[PDB]
Amino acid sequence: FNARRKLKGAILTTMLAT
Amino acid sequence: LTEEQIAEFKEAFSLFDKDGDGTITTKELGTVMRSLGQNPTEAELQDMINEVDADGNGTIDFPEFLTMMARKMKDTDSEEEIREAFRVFDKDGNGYISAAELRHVMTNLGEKLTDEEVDEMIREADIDGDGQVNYEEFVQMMT
Ligand SMILES: [Ca+2]
Ligand SMILES: [Ca+2]
Ligand SMILES: [Ca+2]
Ligand SMILES: [Ca+2]
Ligand SMILES: [Ca+2]
Repeated sequence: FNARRKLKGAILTTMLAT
Repeated sequence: LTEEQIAEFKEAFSLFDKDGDGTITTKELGTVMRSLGQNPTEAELQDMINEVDADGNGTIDFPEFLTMMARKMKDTDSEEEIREAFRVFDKDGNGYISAAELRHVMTNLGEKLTDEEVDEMIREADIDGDGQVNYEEFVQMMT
């Protein structure tokens, strides 16, 4: 687990889906 | 690109990948986007995946996803993509993503994580130290 990259990964997937 | 830039994109690939098998279809696009309250059309789904398809086969592996994230397509009536994403996180629109709401967003995306991990993530993005994540900090962790 890596906290900064879990949050970053989920922020880009949301941006891609929007 | 850099080590860390490639490192964000591996994680963005993993969330769409649903059944495993290291590939992304028009279906996994449509499905994950509909769970985020969006509604894609079959024609515009195919305008996205087959654009970056290559090698035939109909799915997108990580090399393809990776190229897409650099040599993307251009925009139309879009500009503020960080406010749109922030809006998706901050459920009650008070401007502050609580640790609680971040946990709501990750479970809908499929992530089962520890409470220690939920707050570890908030603490990475919390610039002022109030215990939550606001907009001006969300924009900055992006930029
Ligand atoms: Ca898959
Ligand atoms: Ca392909
Ligand atoms: Ca909120
Ligand atoms: Ca606060
Ligand atoms: Ca904060």
